[PDB]
Parts: sequence; structure tokens; C-alpha cells
Amino acid sequence: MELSVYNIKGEDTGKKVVLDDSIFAIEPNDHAIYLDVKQYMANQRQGTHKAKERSELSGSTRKLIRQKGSGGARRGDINSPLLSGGARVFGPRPRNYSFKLNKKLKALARRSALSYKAKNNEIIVVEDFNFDAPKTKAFKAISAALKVGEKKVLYVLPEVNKNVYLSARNLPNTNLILANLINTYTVLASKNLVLTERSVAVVNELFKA
Amino acid sequence: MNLSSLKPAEGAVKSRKRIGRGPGSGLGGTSTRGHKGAKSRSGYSKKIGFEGGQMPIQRRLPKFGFKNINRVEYKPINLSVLQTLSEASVEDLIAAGVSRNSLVKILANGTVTTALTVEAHAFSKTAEEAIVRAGGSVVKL
Amino acid sequence: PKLKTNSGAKKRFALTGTGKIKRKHAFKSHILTKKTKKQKRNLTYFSTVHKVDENAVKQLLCLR
Amino acid sequence: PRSVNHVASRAKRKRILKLTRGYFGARKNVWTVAKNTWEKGLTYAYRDRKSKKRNFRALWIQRINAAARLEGMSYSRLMGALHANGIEINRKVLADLAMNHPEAFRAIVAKVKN
RNA sequence: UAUAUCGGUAGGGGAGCAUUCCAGCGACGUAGAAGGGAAAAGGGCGACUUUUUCUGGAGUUUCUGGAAAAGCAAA
RNA sequence: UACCGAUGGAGUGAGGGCAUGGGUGCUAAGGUCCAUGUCCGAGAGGAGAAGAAUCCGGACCACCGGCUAAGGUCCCGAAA
RNA sequence: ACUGGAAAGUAUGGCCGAAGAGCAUGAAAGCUGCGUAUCCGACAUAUCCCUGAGUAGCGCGGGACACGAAUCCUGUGUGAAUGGCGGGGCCCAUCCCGUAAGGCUAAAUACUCCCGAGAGACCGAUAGUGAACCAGUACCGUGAGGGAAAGGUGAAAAGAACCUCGAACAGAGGAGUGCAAUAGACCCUGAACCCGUCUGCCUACAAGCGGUAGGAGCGCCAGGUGUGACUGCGUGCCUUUUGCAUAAUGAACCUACGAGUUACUGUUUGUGGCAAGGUUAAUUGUUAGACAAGGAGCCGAAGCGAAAGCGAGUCUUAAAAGGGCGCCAGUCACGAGCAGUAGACGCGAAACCAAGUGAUCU
RNA sequence: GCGGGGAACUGAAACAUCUCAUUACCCGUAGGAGAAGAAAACAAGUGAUUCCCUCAGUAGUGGCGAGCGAACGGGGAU
RNA sequence: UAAGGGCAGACGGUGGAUGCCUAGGCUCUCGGAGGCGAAGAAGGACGUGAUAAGCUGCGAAAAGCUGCGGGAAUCGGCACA
Ligand SMILES: [K+]
Ligand SMILES: [K+]
Ligand SMILES: [K+]
Ligand SMILES: [K+]
Ligand SMILES: [K+]
Ligand SMILES: [K+]
Ligand SMILES: [K+]
Ligand SMILES: [K+]
Ligand SMILES: [K+]
Ligand SMILES: [Mg+2]
Ligand SMILES: [Mg+2]
Ligand SMILES: [Mg+2]
Ligand SMILES: [Mg+2]
Ligand SMILES: [Mg+2]
Ligand SMILES: [Mg+2]
Ligand SMILES: [Mg+2]
Ligand SMILES: [Mg+2]
Ligand SMILES: [Mg+2]
Ligand SMILES: [Mg+2]
Ligand SMILES: [Mg+2]
Ligand SMILES: [Mg+2]
Ligand SMILES: [Mg+2]
Ligand SMILES: [Mg+2]
Ligand SMILES: [Mg+2]
Ligand SMILES: [Mg+2]
Ligand SMILES: [Mg+2]
Ligand SMILES: [Mg+2]
Ligand SMILES: [Mg+2]
Ligand SMILES: [Mg+2]
Ligand SMILES: [Mg+2]
Ligand SMILES: [Mg+2]
Ligand SMILES: [Mg+2]
Ligand SMILES: [Mg+2]
Ligand SMILES: [Mg+2]
Ligand SMILES: [Mg+2]
Ligand SMILES: [Mg+2]
Ligand SMILES: [Mg+2]
Ligand SMILES: [Mg+2]
Ligand SMILES: [Mg+2]
Ligand SMILES: [Mg+2]
Ligand SMILES: [Mg+2]
Ligand SMILES: [Mg+2]
Ligand SMILES: [Mg+2]
Ligand SMILES: [Mg+2]
Ligand SMILES: [Mg+2]
Ligand SMILES: [Mg+2]
Ligand SMILES: [Mg+2]
Ligand SMILES: [Mg+2]
Ligand code: NA
Ligand code: NA
Ligand code: NA
Ligand code: NA
Ligand code: NA
Repeated sequence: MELSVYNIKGEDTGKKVVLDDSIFAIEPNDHAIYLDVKQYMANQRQGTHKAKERSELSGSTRKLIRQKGSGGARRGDINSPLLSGGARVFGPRPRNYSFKLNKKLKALARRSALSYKAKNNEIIVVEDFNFDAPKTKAFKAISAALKVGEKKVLYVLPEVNKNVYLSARNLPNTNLILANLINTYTVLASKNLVLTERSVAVVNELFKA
Repeated sequence: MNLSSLKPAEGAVKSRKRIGRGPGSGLGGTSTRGHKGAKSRSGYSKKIGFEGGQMPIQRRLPKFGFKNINRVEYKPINLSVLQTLSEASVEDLIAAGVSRNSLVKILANGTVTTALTVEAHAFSKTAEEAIVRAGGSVVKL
Repeated sequence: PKLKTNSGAKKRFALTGTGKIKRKHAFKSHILTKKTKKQKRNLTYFSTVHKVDENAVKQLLCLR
Repeated sequence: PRSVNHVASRAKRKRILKLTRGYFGARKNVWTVAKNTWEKGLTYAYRDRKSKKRNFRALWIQRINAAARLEGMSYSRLMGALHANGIEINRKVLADLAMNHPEAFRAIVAKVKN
């Protein structure tokens, strides 16, 4: 596809970039997007949860009552789950929730998300910019000029740009990401996607086909 | 779709079976186990190769044969795939485009019908006759 | 843990090309003057595992 | 996470116990006793929905028998005559006429009195 | 659209409801949240769900997907 | 109208009554062991006063409609 | 400005942002407080010719090695060589490799009583540690040892001056405080079982699981609601059984608690990605889980034969298709079912073994 | 961590070889780690130890039962 | 005529469920550190406050003594003085 380029003042610059068709104009795979999103949210998990089973309780293993003759239910030791304060049966155990997805499946899901953004027309290509000093107001003005300051936005940068990151840190509906670390969840989680020219070049080079 | 309207493919996810949770489910009470006996108890396990005390088949039958340690087994390659690789050269034995540092034996199932010099660890007599008839050569090394 | 093969089964059974189990007939080791020559040759030949004994032989060979 | 459905579990019992009001003693409010009583009642209700049709037909037949004997016939003779003449008025309507519209019942009887 | 079929134990198969928490999207709340009492209505059917009012005095919830310490009448 | 191949999941491997053909027993047993059907098991409804398998009959739900089965029609109790 | 007891709420209108983390504040605060981003800061005191002899080897009895008698070890008895000597799964010869009977050695590895800083699709007072509080306390036992229950007034004690009944706050009725005292000290909410009072209807000629289906009269508030004269039908439930109203088992009742879970490895299947190929593991780089690398390995791609081996053939045979087996789309995942190994659906023995405590009874 | 002693219930659908297990337990004794470590080695070319992924439930072992179970090689950390 | 009883509603009693709440647990991550003791340890006994000490701290100098650095208006530990 072809996208016009805006400066940081919100005005069309007359320059145009070409987005790779094999990235931005493919038929999206909804099942692939589902799988990639699920894997991302599973990898974020820290499954630190546990309860005490019978072998891990603190009571002694002594038979509480004699087997026959007392006239009540037969009883073993005090750690039984039938007793109040007894064992937790089949409670949680520490777990690792990561699983495997094929690399080609992940690439397909990434391209499906990008194609979906392009088809629904939320991709804005902007000129590369730098800040001499960190300043939240300047980044806010850039977002307002690009008309992305209402809903969630994701800016994609070609490199670190520490001053820009510091400027965008405090804004609540703004996310930043490097071009080479683009993933399906992050692309889909934001309403608007903003790319720079160098970011477009990097994405086209690195995620094609 | 976005994160708010995710949908798996139809029939991709299925709910698990949960037993011992009431009459309406069809899986409560005895919870699919039947009534009594060994198989109804917690911790029952099947003894593999056990038939109730009758001498099992894996003891009734006799042991046979032996396995050679230094068995030289070749990977078979046929004339049909030789000709397929030839039709996009005349000098085979590249074979990485397969194997991975293996011994290759050329066998005769299809037909070469070309003029190729093939290097391989082994050939069959039929394969040699076929390649020479089509006008080829062998390098058995 | 991974499944363990039964040692006796791995010494007594073998896989054929189309996923059949090869076995040897078992009545011929030490009482052979009394038996019949055709009987002995039919016990010499290599047989296959019956379908009802399959999946039990497979469980012994770790479903391989 | 830990899940205990306290409110739903209690609400199920409360909904059923609203249905056992009016029962005698512990059968109205004690829950295991009350729930036991309510299900046996449901089996009774299924059976009695079937029995109600037989009961009402028997009542209609008895009223028709009395009115026919007042007119000079018996129930079996009257119904045979009606069926022979092809009159399709059912026993519910005939009993209603016998109880409340004796002139109409009389004209019906006079139609087949031949 | 028709025809046929629809008693069920062991048992096999299918489709759903509620519960706790999470992500995304929407919402509600001192002009009264959750919980507790009473009343009314609803559902091919049901698990259950809405609404009104009193008490209560601070949190709760819809839809889509995800994960389980995910449902008691007898031991 | 659902019989075979191959595959995934089973449960069952304490049966019982009746009729028929028999063994055993005493041509006893609501006895016991086989065979052929059937029903209860796992089956509600109707008659038989009340009865697991005798006689009639296989319950998707509702109906204050109708016809019948076995068996009945003096009253309890529907119909001479 | 509005509501409110009280704004941090809602509606306006402003400002800061390298600070929109959080906690507290009379309800939910970027701009009220402590903080947060960022920058600055230490008088000390700490930290950074020779070549290994009771040997090598050997007998007997044993042990450890994956191995239940090669290599290694030795209780008992013996016992060399100095180019020589040892090993290559038992012994011999050749070949190859090494040089015992002396010693030291960082890293990559294992762990958490303790300290600092963090986190959770972990619990939330019968849960989570036995222990949120008086906790290894109370209590029990000669002793070793066993081992609990127990959180919540209110924003703020403003924790009720004073009056009345009464011997007394024993308790209550007031007044007053407070948004609220039916928040009054056992104090948020305040369910069930269980216990009462009032009002409506029924009930002292009546006989069985207590309901269910009909159905007057009476009583409340406009077709609803309470009761129920009288009539038909009806031997609870669970479990175990050929078969249970059974005089077979089981439960006083209520609330709360209580039982197919997870990991790994297989197998089948639903749905997917790539496809004659499919897939990475451990690990590494960048920035900080993501992205990229990493092809070792595994499966498929040719079978037959015990095997040498031959190959769309092959085995059997002197030879014959006479006979057997074969020729004539996979792989990696996600979800689910099932299996095995783990305590493996839960509760329950009589016992066995190890280390201790007891002769204050007898 | 190293060392000295060392069970049984259990599995084998009985049980004695075997298993449970060189586990529980008792005892002795270090350090921030300890042990190991520089070939009288593996193999049929590599080149000290240690740890991870494979090789592989393979070779073997076994009342050849139940079971037990390597190494060479290759890829890494160092 | 209801001695008493039955059912329903309302309102109370008991009891402490439920909802909401909590730094008290549980599982981990990263970085340190990995001992104390004859210069007398761990763990205790008895003391110590203006007023009895249940905890806490401390040791006949006994909820504390001295110096240096930091800080700037309250402080005299907790169990509603
Ligand atoms: K049951
Ligand atoms: K036997
Ligand atoms: K909640
Ligand atoms: K029989
Ligand atoms: K209050
Ligand atoms: K409050
Ligand atoms: K109350
Ligand atoms: K009644
Ligand atoms: K008894
Ligand atoms: Mg014990
Ligand atoms: Mg517990
Ligand atoms: Mg569970
Ligand atoms: Mg069933
Ligand atoms: Mg069974
Ligand atoms: Mg049972
Ligand atoms: Mg049985
Ligand atoms: Mg058990
Ligand atoms: Mg009828
Ligand atoms: Mg039917
Ligand atoms: Mg059915
Ligand atoms: Mg209100
Ligand atoms: Mg549960
Ligand atoms: Mg319950
Ligand atoms: Mg049997
Ligand atoms: Mg039998
Ligand atoms: Mg009999
Ligand atoms: Mg049965
Ligand atoms: Mg039947
Ligand atoms: Mg008729
Ligand atoms: Mg009559
Ligand atoms: Mg603030
Ligand atoms: Mg507790
Ligand atoms: Mg007094
Ligand atoms: Mg109140
Ligand atoms: Mg209260
Ligand atoms: Mg009388
Ligand atoms: Mg009377
Ligand atoms: Mg019996
Ligand atoms: Mg009966
Ligand atoms: Mg019994
Ligand atoms: Mg009893
Ligand atoms: Mg009973
Ligand atoms: Mg009960
Ligand atoms: Mg109970
Ligand atoms: Mg045994
Ligand atoms: Mg009364
Ligand atoms: Mg009450
Ligand atoms: Mg002194
Ligand atoms: Na099902
Ligand atoms: Na409040
Ligand atoms: Na007072
Ligand atoms: Na009892
Ligand atoms: Na009374």
C-alpha cells in the first residue's frame, strides 16, 4: 500500500511511503491471532500458588481413636481432609504456563494483526523526531496534531530515543515500542498505530513474507 | 477482531469432562466406574502384560534373533528423484538440497533417461545398468 | 517420566513394514520326534500377532 | 484462584423453601426434610394430572346417568342412541346441559327417544 | 416441509447454567454497591435470570475470550 | 431397516420368575443344574382387595375431548 | 457550583508532568499530606646412572560399578618387573592407546536460618502457617510428646452530664453526643436451625410417609392473596441387591467444611501452521517478557532377512510366485478423551521397621 | 557437601533371588560452596574435571520376571 | 367454647452465616551474606519504671550512660493512664 507522511505539526509533507503488501494486505488469520494472544498472556503469568496437602501438614501421624468399639466413625490421623483444619485435597501447585507455538504461526499472526490495522485504517506514518530535553507537553502536542490523543495509541520507533521515551512515559493512553520487537498483542491492544519512516523501513525489511 | 472480540476457530476448543458432580450431568454417583471390584477403587492400575494369572503372551512366545552392532544401513535414493534433481544438473552427489553426513545407496525404481555422472557410496546392479544405458557413470566412493 | 519398554516384549516382537507385529510360533523347542513334520514347519514360520492381542503387545512395546 | 459460591448455593435452597410453605412441622422449613417432601409431591402431581381426566369423565357420566333416568332412559341406552344417530356432543357438554339447561337436555333426549 | 422417532440402571455421546479471578470493550454507585427480608415477572426446557420495595452503608457489573481451590443430602 | 472393516470410551462377567424339553431330588421345595423363548432386572399405566417378572399394555409435555384392551356393568365403585 | 454528616464524587473552568506509582485524608485526589520522577548528600566505621613395593599381579571370601560373578575396592594368604609395565568385556598372538603404585588447583554446579528490595489471572479469619489476637500459649501427659479457640463501635471517644423506676445501672425508659445508639462497649452487616408475641382462618366423632389433585365457607387487598369444611389418589429418602414400606445399611437439625487434581511420557481425536519436508532443545545477542539467532537431535523419505547382505524387491530353495512380508503426505503445535509413573477419587485397618521416652503404677 | 553404619512396610497380584533403597533414620566432620580434576583415558579419531540438552528407555542387565538402565559421539555453559 | 394445637403474615429473641475489609500467611525473583562462642554463645533465671508488671527494651550505670554526624519541636515503648 501507499501512505502519505505527516510532520510532527500534523501537516501533510507530500512524501509517501510504500508498505509491504505481504505484510499489510494479507487475509488475516483469526485463529492465529487467537493463539498468539493466548500465548502472550500465558507467558506473562507467574504461577506462584500453593496449598498444603496431607503430607505437608504439621500434625502428627498418630491414630486419633482406636479402630473399634468407640461407637463413632473410624479415624486415622488429624491431617485428614474430612476434619476441620485438615488437608487441602487437589489444591493449586506451582506451575509454568508457557507453551510452544510454531515460529511461522507467530509470524502469520503478526502479519494478520498488521493487515487488520491497515485495512481498518488506523496506521499513521509520521516523520522521525527528536527532543533536546524531555518534555511531556511536546509529545502531547504531537499526539494532538496527529489526532490520536483520545483513544489508545502505539508509537513505533526505530531505536531507543531516550528523550522521546521519557516524554511519553507519563501519558496514560500512550505506548511506545521498538520496530524489531513488534508483537501481535501489542499491535492489537491499541486503537491507533503510529509509525516513522525508519520504523516502516525496518518493519518491511524484517517481517516480510 | 481485537482483544475485545477474540474467537477461536469453530471446534478448536472443547470443554473438559467433570465427573462426580450430580445426577443431571450423567457422570455423578459412582462416577463412570461401575459398582465394585478392583477397578472401582482409588489407586487401581492395570498391570501391563497381566492376564489374570494365565501365562501372558510375552512369556508364552520365545525370544528370537539378534541385532548386529556394526550394521551399515544406507539411505535409499531412487532414479526418479535423481532425474527430478537433474531437471533443475549433470553432476549429482550434492544431496544436501536429503541426508546429513550419511551413506547413500542409489536404487532403480524410476528411470534416469539422462547423461549423468553420479557419486554415491553404493549402487544396485539394476541402477548401474540403467544409468549406463541412459549414458552415465558411477563413482562408487 | 517417559514410558519404559518391556524387555521381554522387546526381545520377542518386531515391527513389519505396514505396522504389523512379527512373532515366532511357540510350541517347538524340545519334544519333536512325536510331533508332525508339517506341524513343525508351520511352527517354524513367522506369524503375526492376533488383532485381539494387539494394543496389548503395543502397550508392552510402548505403542511402537 | 479460590471459588466458593456461597450466595448461589444458599439462594437455591431459599428458592425451593419458598415452595414448601404450608407443610406440617419440619417438612416446611428443615431443608433436607422439606426437599424430600417436595419431590415426592412432584411425582404425585405428575400422576394426578393424568388421574384428573378420568375423575372428571366419571363425574360427567354420573350426572348424565341421573338426568337420563329422570327422562326415562339409562346412560348406556342414551349413549348408544346418540352414537347411532351420530350426535357428537361430548360428555362434558351433556353433563353441563343436564345440570344447568334441563330443557336442552330434554330436547336432546327427545331427538333420539324414537 | 414431510415422515419417522423421543421408558430407562451400569455405561457412551451432545449442548448449556452458575461460581472466583484475568485481558479487552463498555457501564453503574452516598440522588445509595455488595450482602440480608418481602413481592412480581421470565426461560424450546432447565441449571438460573431480571425488576420493585424495606434493611444496609461501600463497592459492583455487561459482552467476548482466558484460567480454575468451579456446585453436597447421606461417608 | 442398521449388518460388517477399522479405530476412541465403556460397563458386565452374584442374576431371577414364568412357559416348554430334560437331568437331579421323593414326577418334594419360592430346591438345584442345562437348553429354547419371554418378562423383571433397567418398565411406569389398567384388571386381579392388597402381589417384581400371571392377564392387558411400552410413559416427549399439556388438555375439564373421543375410541378401545384385559376385565367388567346391584351398592361401596365407572357402566344393563 | 450541586448532592451530602463529611467531596477526593458529578458539572464547569485552569495548571504540572523526566512526577497520571502508592498510601492516608469524614466517599473514589496528578495539583490536601506523606510521597513519586529527577538531582544533590558522609565526621566516622565497614565492603569492593634415576623413574613412587608388601605395591602391579595371583588364590579364597565378599563389595561397588546400569549389571544379580570386564574395569575398580579388599578381610585373609601370597607376590614381580625396571627399556620395561597397564588397558582395549574373560584367554592367546598382532595392532593401537597410555605411563600406576606422590600432591595441589579457579569457573561453569547445589542451597537459604539471615539481610535488602521486589512480584503474583495465590489465601482472606472453620481460608491462608498450628499460630492475623494472650501461640508452640491455654490445656493434656511421669516423660518423650501432643496441641487449641480467639480479628471488625465510630470519621473522631465526641464511650451517654442530668432525670425516672429500682436496694442496686441488675436492667430499662428518657435526655444529650453522633449521619446513625435497632452504631452503647459480646458494639459493621446480622441468614438458618431453634424460641416467642400479636393478627387472620381452621380445629375437641376423629385413624396410616402428612403430600398431591379437586373444592365450599370465612378473611384481607381488584382479580390477586391467607386459611381450608368435605372428596379422590398416595407404604419417606439413600445405599446394597435376583428382589427392600421393609423388622437390611445410614442420618438429631441447621450453617460452614468435605472427595478424578497436577506433572511427565505415550496414544487417538477436533482444529490449525508449513509441506517433500516438518520442527528446534540446551543456550546466545539486543532491550528488557519481546524480537532475532541456535539444525545438535527427532520424525518422515524402502523394504525384506536372525544376520552377512540384497534391494521393489527380498526370505525360503538345486530351482520354480510354490509360499511369507513388502512396493504396485508427513510433521510440529493448541484443545479434548484415554493409559502408565507419581499418595493419583476420599476416608478406614490389623500390622512391619527405625530412633528415642518410661519401673513416681506394678 | 563429604564420610561411617543402615531398615521395613511395599512391588513381584503368595515369596526367598530381585525391589522398595546404596532411601528413612542414627553418627562424624568441612566450606562459602564442597566433591571431582590434568590420562598406566576413551575409542577403533578425540584429548583434565563439573553442570545442561541430546544420544536413549537405546546397548546391556534381570526367578531374562517385576524391574533396573549406561557410555561413545554431537550441541552448549565454563 | 377454644384447654391446647395447625398454617400464613408481621415483628422480636438467640446464634454468628454471608458481604465488605485486613499485612497475617503462601509461592517465588533479584542482589547480598552464609555463621555465633573461653574477650564466655545459643537458650534461660532473676531483676530493672513515679505508681503491680503481661509483653518490649535494658542489666546493680538496669524503658538506660558517652562521642561524632543528621535533623528541628516535641518527648518520656505497647496492653483505649
Ligand atoms: K447418590
Ligand atoms: K498357575
Ligand atoms: K467481589
Ligand atoms: K442361569
Ligand atoms: K455502625
Ligand atoms: K463503616
Ligand atoms: K436477628
Ligand atoms: K391432606
Ligand atoms: K442388622
Ligand atoms: Mg506413622
Ligand atoms: Mg489448612
Ligand atoms: Mg478441584
Ligand atoms: Mg447413566
Ligand atoms: Mg467393575
Ligand atoms: Mg458403592
Ligand atoms: Mg458385584
Ligand atoms: Mg487408600
Ligand atoms: Mg384416558
Ligand atoms: Mg415411548
Ligand atoms: Mg430418554
Ligand atoms: Mg435504600
Ligand atoms: Mg469445591
Ligand atoms: Mg453446603
Ligand atoms: Mg467371576
Ligand atoms: Mg457367574
Ligand atoms: Mg430358584
Ligand atoms: Mg443390578
Ligand atoms: Mg424389559
Ligand atoms: Mg365406548
Ligand atoms: Mg356406578
Ligand atoms: Mg496525593
Ligand atoms: Mg487458622
Ligand atoms: Mg448486684
Ligand atoms: Mg439497623
Ligand atoms: Mg450488630
Ligand atoms: Mg361414630
Ligand atoms: Mg367436630
Ligand atoms: Mg440376599
Ligand atoms: Mg415394594
Ligand atoms: Mg453392611
Ligand atoms: Mg441410625
Ligand atoms: Mg431405614
Ligand atoms: Mg441426612
Ligand atoms: Mg451431616
Ligand atoms: Mg508381594
Ligand atoms: Mg394460634
Ligand atoms: Mg429473625
Ligand atoms: Mg557496675
Ligand atoms: Na456429555
Ligand atoms: Na463510607
Ligand atoms: Na441509660
Ligand atoms: Na444416630
Ligand atoms: Na391456640
